[PDB]
Amino acid sequence: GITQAPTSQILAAGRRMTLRCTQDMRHNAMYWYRQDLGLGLRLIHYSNTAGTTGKGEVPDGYSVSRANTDDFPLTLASAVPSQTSVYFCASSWSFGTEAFFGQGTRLTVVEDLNKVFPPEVAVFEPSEAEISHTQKATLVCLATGFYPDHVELSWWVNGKEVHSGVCTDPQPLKEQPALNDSRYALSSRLRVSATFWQDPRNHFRCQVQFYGLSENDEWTQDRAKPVTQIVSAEAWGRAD
Amino acid sequence: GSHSMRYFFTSVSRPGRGEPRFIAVGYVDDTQFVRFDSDAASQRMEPRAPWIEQEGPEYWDGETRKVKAHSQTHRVDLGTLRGYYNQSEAGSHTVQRMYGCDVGSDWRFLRGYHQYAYDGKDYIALKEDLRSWTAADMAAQTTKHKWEAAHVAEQLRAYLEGTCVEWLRRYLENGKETLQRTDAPKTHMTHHAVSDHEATLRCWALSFYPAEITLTWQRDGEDQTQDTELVETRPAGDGTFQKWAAVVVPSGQEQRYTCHVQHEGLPKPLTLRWE
Amino acid sequence: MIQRTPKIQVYSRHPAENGKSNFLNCYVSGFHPSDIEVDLLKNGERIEKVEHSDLSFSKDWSFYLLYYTEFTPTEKDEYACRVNHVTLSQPKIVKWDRDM
Amino acid sequence: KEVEQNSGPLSVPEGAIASLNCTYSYRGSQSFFWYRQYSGKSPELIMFIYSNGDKEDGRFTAQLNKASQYVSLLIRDSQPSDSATYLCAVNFGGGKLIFGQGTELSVKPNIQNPDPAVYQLRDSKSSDKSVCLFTDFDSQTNVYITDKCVLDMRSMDFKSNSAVAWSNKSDFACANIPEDTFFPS
Amino acid sequence: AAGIGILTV
Repeated sequence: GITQAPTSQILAAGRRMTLRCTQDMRHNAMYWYRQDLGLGLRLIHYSNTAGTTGKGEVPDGYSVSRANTDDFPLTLASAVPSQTSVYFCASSWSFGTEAFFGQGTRLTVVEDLNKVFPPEVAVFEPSEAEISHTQKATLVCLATGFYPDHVELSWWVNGKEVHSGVCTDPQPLKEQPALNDSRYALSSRLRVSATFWQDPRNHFRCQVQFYGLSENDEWTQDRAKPVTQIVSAEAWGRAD
Repeated sequence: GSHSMRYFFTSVSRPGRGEPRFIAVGYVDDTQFVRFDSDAASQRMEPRAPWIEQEGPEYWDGETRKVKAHSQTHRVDLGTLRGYYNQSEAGSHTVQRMYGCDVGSDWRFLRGYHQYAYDGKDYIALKEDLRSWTAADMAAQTTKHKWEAAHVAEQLRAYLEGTCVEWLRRYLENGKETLQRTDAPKTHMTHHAVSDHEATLRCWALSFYPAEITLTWQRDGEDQTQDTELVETRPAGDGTFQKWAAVVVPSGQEQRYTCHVQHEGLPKPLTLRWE
Repeated sequence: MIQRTPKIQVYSRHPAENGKSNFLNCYVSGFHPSDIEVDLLKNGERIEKVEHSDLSFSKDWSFYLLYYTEFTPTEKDEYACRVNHVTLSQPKIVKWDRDM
Repeated sequence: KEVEQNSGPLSVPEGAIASLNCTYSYRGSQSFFWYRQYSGKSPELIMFIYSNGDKEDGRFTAQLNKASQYVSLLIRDSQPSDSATYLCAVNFGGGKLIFGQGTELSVKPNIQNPDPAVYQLRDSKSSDKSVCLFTDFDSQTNVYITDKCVLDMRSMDFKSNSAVAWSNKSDFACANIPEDTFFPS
Repeated sequence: AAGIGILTV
């Protein structure tokens, strides 16, 4: 298949960054896209064969190289905050055929590393009215005050991840949408039966994976370096 | 009233890993209308007929992108074929590619073709069904297995049965004044004494379009192929073509020979005499 | 490796008439590979401004090319076409016959 | 954008027909693709089409019209897994594969007997920090307020819609919408 | 020219 690395990166403005992309399907054409809200996928650069490249719709700020058939890296020469996006690598047998996409890279360029903050997580316990009205219990997990929005949320019951009875907000919302550099918030619901929640042996946990600064990034602040971490909150079952 | 559109591609590598010379030409019937030459300064697809100059800039950009992808594909093929046949870097080798579509007098699809050659020899070709391949040798059999897995045949079938036919009709309409025409051949005959007992009659056909034509000599009204010489149909340089046929006749019997000319632009078959 | 020697035809676009301008054609075809040299000669000297058509080929993969230039046939001038190809030990000179 | 799709977000109930269209500017385009993208995932191909006409693959039907430079996708019997962002891709010659802006499609559950209600959930039994949960409302129904996501209790064959709301001011009344929404005290 | 079906040998 086709693999892409890294999948998450926080960059200071002015730094240089190269995203890797490798493909072992003997595909000749390879592509680089960026995805932004309201614009879909925007072609950055492409390569019809090994040894050739071509400019796409958004070539400025980026450069590529195709020394061989497998590799097609994308390099940000001087990181600009407008290059904050989700980047997708892709390849096809030849030009004009269907493209197979990689995992994608979430990349955020900030003018100041001090604006990066991990989330604060809390689990809100089901209402007694809901339990008596529907015989079901909904737990709500809330992550707030994090920036950027490179987060992943998952539920854990008794040490095992659950998927049934779960739905998470598709996109995190800005806490200050009328302001700039706003921190994000994210919520999720876990609905179990009333009897399952009212068993005090059941332990519920919501953990938010936050992808933060790299270990090479310089941190000259007093607070803890907002590195990649998993912040969690819990809730125990109870009858009354 | 049938027509055709064809695209020819040639890539010739140079000695010592020399980057290839790339030349592409496009034909509607016997009329060239586009060209690309890697040695030209524009590095773009260029017009060669007036009716194609009425296309927009995005047409030329898109054709340029596709034809450059052809050259880059052939550039890789030249290296790959060097390994398939265990050849050295010292020599010069050629990749040729030709594809196109034929439409009948009703402008409906008649047939498609796509052929590939290495060093002047057949390599791989798409059969008339536009669904199976013909691999000339074992190197092409490896290519057939790759192209069959990549479903190249159905992609070419969509182009040959669709895009090729649709844009051939558009060309026949935009340039109907020059493409949907036939130039009847203007004919004359020359005489040359060879020796004391025989002479040469040469039958001429000039300024005709399209290039398809048949010249036949007759003695006393009967077709004759002995003591005759045909020359290859040649271009005049103005869009029309030329051809002549000669015959050695006994001296004094020039009046017993007639030249029969057959061309689709003639309202009736033409018969010539030495006069 | 298929190598074919070129067929060479020298002729004018129109019937040659002394004093009237015309085009001197040299049509090479049926050859392989495509690398070929074609000079048009006037009294044994290279004619300066000589153009050529774009490289194409026939169904048997043999290439063909049309070399041409402006010229005015006269009574005293002789014209020819000099073609060089990898299949030729020496460049082949084909004199322009006004009757062919 | 040289490739445009019908603007979303689009909303369709389970079992109904969904339709997405797409236009492009390069008349010489020869290949056209319909991609599906889940939230936070990679684009996945649904169908490709090269020639004019209709192309059917199971519940999906693609239509191409080169003369009008128009590509569409028809989804019959919309399933919950059909909820995604749909991306139209058109090749402009060479490796210039151009995508559209995307169209968000949401396949909503069919709530047979909705029981809309707004519950207040506290961080713990002794905490004053709380959020608001608007849940169990019909799919036609649509300080911080989140979007609604569809929850699926597979073990009980039960689906329900829900939205979450909160604020910063203390004693924030969740009562601050279907007319029969239940507001307990 | 063709925009599909042109693959390396």
